[PDB]
Amino acid sequence: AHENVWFSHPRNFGKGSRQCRHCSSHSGLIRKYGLDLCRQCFREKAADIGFNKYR
Amino acid sequence: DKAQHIVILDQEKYDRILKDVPTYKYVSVSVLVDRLKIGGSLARVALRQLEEDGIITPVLKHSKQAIYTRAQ
Amino acid sequence: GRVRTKTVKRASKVLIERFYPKLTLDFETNKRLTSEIAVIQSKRLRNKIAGYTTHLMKRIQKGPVRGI
Amino acid sequence: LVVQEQGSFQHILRLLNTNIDGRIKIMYALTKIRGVGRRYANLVCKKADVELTKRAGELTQEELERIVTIMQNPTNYKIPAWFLNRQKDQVDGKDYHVLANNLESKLRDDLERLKKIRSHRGIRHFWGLKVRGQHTKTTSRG
Amino acid sequence: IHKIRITLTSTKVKQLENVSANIIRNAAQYNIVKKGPVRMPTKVLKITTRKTPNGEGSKTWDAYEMRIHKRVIDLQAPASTVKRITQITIEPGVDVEVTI
Amino acid sequence: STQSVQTFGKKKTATAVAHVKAGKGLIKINGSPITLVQPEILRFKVYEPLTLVGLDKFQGIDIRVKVTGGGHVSQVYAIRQAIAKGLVAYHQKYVDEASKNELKKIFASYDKTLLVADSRRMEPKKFGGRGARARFQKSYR
Amino acid sequence: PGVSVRDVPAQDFINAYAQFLQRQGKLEVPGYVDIVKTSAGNDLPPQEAETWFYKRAASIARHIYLRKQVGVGALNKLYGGAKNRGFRPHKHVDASGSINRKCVQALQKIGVLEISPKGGRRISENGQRDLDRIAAQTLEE
Amino acid sequence: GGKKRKKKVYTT
Amino acid sequence: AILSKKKKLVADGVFYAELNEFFTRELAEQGYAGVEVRKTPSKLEVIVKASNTQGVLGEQGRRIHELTSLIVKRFKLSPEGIAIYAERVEERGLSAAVQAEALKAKLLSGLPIRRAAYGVLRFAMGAGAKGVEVVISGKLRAARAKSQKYADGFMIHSGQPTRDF
Amino acid sequence: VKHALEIIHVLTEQNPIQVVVDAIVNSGAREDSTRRRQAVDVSPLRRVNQAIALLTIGAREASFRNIKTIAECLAEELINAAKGSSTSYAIKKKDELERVAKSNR
RNA sequence: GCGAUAACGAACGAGACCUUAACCUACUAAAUAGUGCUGCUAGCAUUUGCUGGUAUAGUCACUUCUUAGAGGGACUAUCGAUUUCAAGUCGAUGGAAGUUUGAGGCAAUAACAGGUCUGUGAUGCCCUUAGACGUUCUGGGCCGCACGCGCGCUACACUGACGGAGCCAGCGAGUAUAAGCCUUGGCCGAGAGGUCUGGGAAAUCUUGUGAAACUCCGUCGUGCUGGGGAUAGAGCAUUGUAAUUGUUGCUCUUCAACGAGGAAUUCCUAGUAAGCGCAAGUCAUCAGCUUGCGUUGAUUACGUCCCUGCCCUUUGUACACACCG
Ligand SMILES: [Zn+2]
Repeated sequence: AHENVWFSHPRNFGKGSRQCRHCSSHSGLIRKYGLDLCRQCFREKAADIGFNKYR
Repeated sequence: DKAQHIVILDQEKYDRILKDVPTYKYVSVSVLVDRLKIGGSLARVALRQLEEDGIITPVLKHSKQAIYTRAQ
Repeated sequence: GRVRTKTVKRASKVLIERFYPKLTLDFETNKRLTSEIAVIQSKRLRNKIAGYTTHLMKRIQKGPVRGI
Repeated sequence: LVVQEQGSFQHILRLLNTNIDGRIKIMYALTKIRGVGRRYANLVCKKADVELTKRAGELTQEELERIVTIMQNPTNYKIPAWFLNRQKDQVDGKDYHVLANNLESKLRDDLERLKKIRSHRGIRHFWGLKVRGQHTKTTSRG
Repeated sequence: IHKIRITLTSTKVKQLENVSANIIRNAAQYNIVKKGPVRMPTKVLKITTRKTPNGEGSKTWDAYEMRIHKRVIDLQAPASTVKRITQITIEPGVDVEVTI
Repeated sequence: STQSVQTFGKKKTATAVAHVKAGKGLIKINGSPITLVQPEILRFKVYEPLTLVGLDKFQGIDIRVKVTGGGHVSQVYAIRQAIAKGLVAYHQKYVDEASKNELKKIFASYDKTLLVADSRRMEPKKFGGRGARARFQKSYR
Repeated sequence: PGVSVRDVPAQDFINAYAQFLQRQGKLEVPGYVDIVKTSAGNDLPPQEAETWFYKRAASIARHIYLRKQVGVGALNKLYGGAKNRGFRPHKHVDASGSINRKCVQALQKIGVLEISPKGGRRISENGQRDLDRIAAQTLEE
Repeated sequence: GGKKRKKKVYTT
Repeated sequence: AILSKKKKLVADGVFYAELNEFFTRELAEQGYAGVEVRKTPSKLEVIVKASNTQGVLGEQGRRIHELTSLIVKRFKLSPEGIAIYAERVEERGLSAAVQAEALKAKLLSGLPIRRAAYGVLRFAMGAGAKGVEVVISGKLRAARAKSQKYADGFMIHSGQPTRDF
Repeated sequence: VKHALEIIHVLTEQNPIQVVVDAIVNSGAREDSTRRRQAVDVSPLRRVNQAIALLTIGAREASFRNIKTIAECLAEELINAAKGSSTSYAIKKKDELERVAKSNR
């Protein structure tokens, strides 16, 4: 049947199992502390989250 | 084999050692290796035996530097 | 090197102009006085002002100096 | 101590199955055979109850006999099967610590069975390429 | 008499110190004993990421830090008082929790 | 409490806390004599708080140290510095300030580290290079 | 004034305790001490192969003696070295677990170590005396 | 630009 | 759900970032200046500062109630678990977000770039700012992009005081 | 270095501290040249530091592929440089530096 | 900055600033830190001592050590000399601190047709949009190997390999109806690893992360040899739906180049280089990679414009796409 084949491959334990919260890209994600933001999106949102540059 | 040292001890090694080792200011291991053409572990066992003997007395001990002086 | 910038120098000049009798020739007493006189917002800047003021005072004793 | 040998200068340069020099400890001497390493040589000398401090020439007929027996009959002298090259065989499923030239013969047998079925590992062996999936773009110009 | 524990964390030092002094004042209008405050070592959440949104240029990195400060105070007091002692201190930026 | 002082001593990150209370000449390292800790060479650095001044300053005092951190050489240096500080503080609050002045003169005439702790720290590692100052190799074309 | 394990160099202490415990002959030396290897990150068996287990047992027993409530994992990490990983860089790897377990269990049956509360093995009341008396002989020399 | 993605041929 | 303190604080920051993104994308044409959530025993207090407070609370408060429902059934909190309010900005010319939104709105209407830039600068100075700067970048009047700067007053660039002022 | 001091004392009759001090003060070349190179006269501290540097080098490259251990090579180098004889790696370099440097004047 | 002055008064940058490292036995408090005392104990010795153990009730004391907030502390302080006596500079004494105290974050105006449309539900235009250049499924490729180049790791041995013994840091990270996190203890197997329990949402447990270099005592003994660990066969596991093109881990065997590197060229001034590991990111599995951290810890300057460049003035110019003219 159609619905049995669609999206059947298991998307856990991989790059395709995770995505950015903001833009849903699979590349360069930051998973530390459950951030789940790709590194560019985190560079944009760090001030909002509470991450600041000191040294 | 450029070095070509002694591997086992015979009567003449015994005689040479006991005619020449008292006449050395210093022996460590390589002293005997150099001016006896003897091998390393053989030099070591010979030095220990003669250190129980009254021909060489240790000056200081180390697991990689034997130091012996004249019997006097 | 340690060359004093314009902020500390002008601060010291105005301290000497406006409170000369109070200022002394001692760096510690000058520290406690410059804490009371001016409202520097940093310990380091306060110290630099007070010390350069002490140096200026120790120069002024040997005759007037042009600028104050 | 030291042995004061005379009339028995051990310089027997021909030895067990391979022209092993008799001026070195027996442990690393058995390694000279094609099929024995330092680990296996040490274990075989331990089971042969031969002290690991005398050169190979010091050894005599009974010791050589025992060394041969261990080397060709490992599943008789309390040698664990996990210690032997050429474990459970692709013929009878048995353990065979293969020694000299029959070792290369078994190697050719493996090559022949791979090439006969036309397997990728056998094909890369036939060409002469690395079979363990290593990159050969750059680090193969030797 | 119970073993009520108050533990509170924040990212801002000054607000946390003000609210801790506030709970001290609130327990000081009564006479609740004050074993703390005790100061846990601060947590520094460090993220090092590449500045460039691509892969070109000199290799430069940003070191973002989030700082977390935790404090504990042990209050021995009847279970009624600590409820108000805590729920009247809702100063923003400080998350406070109560455990026996 | 009868007669006790508490001093520390530091090096790279190695920290030694001393416990010099009144005793019988007992000088120990974590519960072992000064005559051995781990090494065989650097024992004389911790012998220095003794040989410079003589053993008689320790007649009635017993010293304990809880060195923790750093490495072997760092611990040895921290221990001997802490021993010197503890002896000086004992002479300060119990024995004699003139005595401690003579002792610290001996130390400072031998080694300023005995009283003045070394204030050196590993400079942080910077991106773009393996070390604090070392850099990744540059490849022009 | 007596003497204990802390007053002696480690080398000779473990030497004497190992040789003595070998002299007794009651320690259950495993039947595999000739085949097996000390560590997965090791390349050769112990050279003094007929009595190495007694050396290891003496060292382990002293290691509990100086501490309290240690386990098999801690000793495995203590006796693990630096693997020679080939072209790749070095790394710490844990030692053999079966060897250490059998060693501590044999030390149990000789009554030298006891099963401590909530994990680990302390030293037995009689083991303290055994080690202390065996240490007192070396220091008399 | 990715060799200008072309037309594609059909076998079915 | 047991989040750690590290994870709790990080998730709180991400929640604030998402909520600000949402209010920017929903209250764009009301001079949205910012939001601040007050964590309390039951009702986290949400305040949204906008230039046009009547843009929200449109027709008896429709807007805020439907935004409240939006947030509660997106983030799955108690319907009585939050509270949303709105306070007018005390000085719009002192708000960078308000000035930027007004500038954007003027550009879409069709007003020329120079006049809108100077309008923003003079509004900021009339508010009481010690300095103000507007930079407009892109294809300005032509197919070749350029950046046009407008400055009035004073402006610091390096050091901590930028983060403060 | 402690095995050194020991081995020199077993061989020498003087104090090995004196042996090394004399070797170092006699292993510092006096004429060396800077750019042809205009030969100039070397400073004290520099003569000292090349003395120690050459002694350690000579020992190090004698100990490469040699059964004679590192402290033993050091001892022989120190003995040969202590006597002033051209049998030490430093003393032969002390020959070459002046031998070249004189031509450079 | 002192000063000079057709200027005068300003502004940004620099400096200040902020973060961090170093000092405080001087405030404030630690049952998630420690030191003691006092109980209940053990081995030695019996002098009441030396080593330890346990008691979050002993309804014990305290804050040197550790933690963190409030502050203090250097300002070149004092002194000796040179300088337009001016801004400074060199030495000493004091000191934790005397290069801007060390280390960083931040960082002007003007620009580049520098990179990114492959971070983006950031985008104009062009293209395509149902046999789709949307999306999804199976399988393969990005790893393919006469060959050239860059960043690296391991090495070429005795200042060394091993084998036992000593077992010394610091920065961090961690989950619960998982699809499972750090994992301690107990028990099996040589090991990889397996299993039964326990602790930890964490200064509480993992963890003192007993790291590795390093120290000692032994075997080897100058040689491609016990140096070096490629390539290759057999076997045991682990992750994963799937290990063949070996994922990785472990055992036996095979034992290749390489004996210090040409013309060239990179990095570096003190707790720095070099050595050595460790943690975190990528992560189902996989670190020879980066980002940090500590352990051991140097030789040589502390100058110069020869080379490569940079800044300021004068000067020439037929250059301005600016001498790659
Ligand atoms: Zn993103």
